[PDB]
Amino acid sequence: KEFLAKAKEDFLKKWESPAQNTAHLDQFERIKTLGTGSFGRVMLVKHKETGNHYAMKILDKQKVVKLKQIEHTLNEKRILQAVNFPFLVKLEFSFKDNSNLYMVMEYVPGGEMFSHLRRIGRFSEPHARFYAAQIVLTFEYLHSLDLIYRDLKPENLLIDQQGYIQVTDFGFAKRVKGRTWTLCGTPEYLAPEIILSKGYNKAVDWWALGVLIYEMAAGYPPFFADQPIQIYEKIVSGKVRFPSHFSSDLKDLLRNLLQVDLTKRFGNLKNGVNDIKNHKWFATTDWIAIYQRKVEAPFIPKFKGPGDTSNFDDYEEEEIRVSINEKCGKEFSEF
Amino acid sequence: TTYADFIASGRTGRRNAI
Ligand SMILES: CC(=O)c1ccc(O)c(C)c1
Repeated sequence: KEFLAKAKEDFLKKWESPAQNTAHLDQFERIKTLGTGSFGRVMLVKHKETGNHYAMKILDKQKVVKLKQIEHTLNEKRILQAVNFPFLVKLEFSFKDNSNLYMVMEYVPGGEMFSHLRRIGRFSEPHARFYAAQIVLTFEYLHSLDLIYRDLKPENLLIDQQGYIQVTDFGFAKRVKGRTWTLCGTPEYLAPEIILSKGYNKAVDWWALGVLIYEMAAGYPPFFADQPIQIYEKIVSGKVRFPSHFSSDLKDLLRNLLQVDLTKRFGNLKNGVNDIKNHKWFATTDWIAIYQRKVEAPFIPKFKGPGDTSNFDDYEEEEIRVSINEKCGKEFSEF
Repeated sequence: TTYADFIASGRTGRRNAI
């Protein structure tokens, strides 16, 4: 029954005695920027002593403070070092220096789901169900450890060499029993309760699964507009439109996931996630073979070699400068 | 079409979290 039992015992031990300071910058060769954002970037690096390639996330401590993301940042690394699941990107090392925080993760060369979805336009329902299944298993794992993920989007899902998903960016992930209130996430993916400040729980993640699945199958999100305020008005308004190519089952799933009514939103009711797992739209899914990676991927990325980055966009390179004075040392003490 | 509206919208690139 509860595979989660074992799971949780291993997580809790890592959670209370988290790994710290397990490498240093000079052990890595910087190769290229794979992505960028708010408090820092993600770089392809090469581990000098093994020749392994990694993805190194760099956060400027001063910028993290300025954006009021200190706690979120400590959350991110504490949780990511403690979890373990086939569709969750692995944290190999972490450390910090005078200026930055570093999280050295598994390199996933297939690029972002985002890139292939926009390029291809939309996915086939079976294709989208393959990915979705992976997220349904990941969310039941995460929620079983009392974690909210809070940042689901194709931009955050990487495609591996086998065509399976790896979830990245735990910048908003949080271990919380009960409910929480932070306004965070991505406008297209927010649940009604977040926008309305009602206080919320892991149900927000199940809505987000509703947005993802829709976006994947249709090629655009269920709620979009040129500015975020308009997007909130749409989400809050209780109304969704579906492409005529959506199959009946899929509309029914989505109607239950993009459920403004917490008491009726799927994954949030008495039967939990089995309400999702048992749905007819997932009728042809072997949940077990999906976990064991025994299903055949719809799509397998092309990479002309190791450390090859054609599946990622090009970003302007910037130098990693390290100050001679320690910055915000007390704020990031436990990192 | 909704797809055409999307594509012409200012949100088809990577979306920043809030
Ligand atoms: C963006 C991010 O967090 C990330 C994590 C792991 C990885 O392998 C790649 C390519 C990116």
